[PDB]
Amino acid sequence: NSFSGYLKLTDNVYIKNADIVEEAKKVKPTVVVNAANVYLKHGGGVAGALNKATNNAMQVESDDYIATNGPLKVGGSCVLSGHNLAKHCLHVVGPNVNKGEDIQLLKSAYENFNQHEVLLAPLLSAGIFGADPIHSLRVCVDTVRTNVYLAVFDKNLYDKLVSSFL
Repeated sequence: NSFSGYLKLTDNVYIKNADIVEEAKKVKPTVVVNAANVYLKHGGGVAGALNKATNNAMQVESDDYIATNGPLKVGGSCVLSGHNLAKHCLHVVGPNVNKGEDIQLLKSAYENFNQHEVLLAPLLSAGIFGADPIHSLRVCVDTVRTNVYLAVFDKNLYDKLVSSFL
């Protein structure tokens, strides 16, 4: 495939210092993962960046989804269009530690990845969701069995994740 420049961490987990939006635009993967909230309100972080890259089409689609189906659960997911970024977008809700949500739900969140053969993804519950990115990477490695290409925007965090990996 057309994923280039990744470091192999395990048989099935790869990592790169990259902007997920730029990666998606270049590769046009089958599935890109969004770091969603339960309301699919794509205001900030990865979600805000992905939505902006779709010219707000992702938000319009998401609002229709919520109006029909109601909010997601923490740990849950839905598959919507990938618009100009991918064939599909897997919107996955990791726990937000800043809201007091149970970090154990991070494992449930990553289990959604196992329904897809190849994914381009961020680290769940990192960034504005408040969890430790080292822990998120560990849960990813221990949970996901399909092929996952992780994009980490911050170079200092990328270097720390690689150099502390075990």
